[PDB]
Amino acid sequence: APIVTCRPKLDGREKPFKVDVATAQAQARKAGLTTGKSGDPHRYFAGDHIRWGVNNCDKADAILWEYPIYWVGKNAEWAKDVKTSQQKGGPTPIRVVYANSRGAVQYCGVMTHSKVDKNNQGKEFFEKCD
Repeated sequence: APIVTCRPKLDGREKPFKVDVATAQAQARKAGLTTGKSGDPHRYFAGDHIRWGVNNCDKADAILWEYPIYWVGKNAEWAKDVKTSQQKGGPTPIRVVYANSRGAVQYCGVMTHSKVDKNNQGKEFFEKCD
């Protein structure tokens, strides 16, 4: 089943964050490894101490990427030429991560914050989803 759920922290307990692989690879491939119109997608660099259980992404001086998405509960989608500020749909801590694969995306995985009170703000690192 491509349908999964992140392991973010609400108020001390880990809660399953609605996240489908289908959309995850769709948003990553859709956004591609090219940004500049607005701000998204963004270049990911070894910083969140993430490995994604992969040798390619595990790399330190590698070239990854990150893009926002709307889970099932949301009723919108992220645009191309729309920054997080202009974005109307709503805030989303969950971002799809993918390697540059020399001009390709391998949906390395989707990450999220560990501080989702109500507005899914997030302060801690970006824990990978499962």
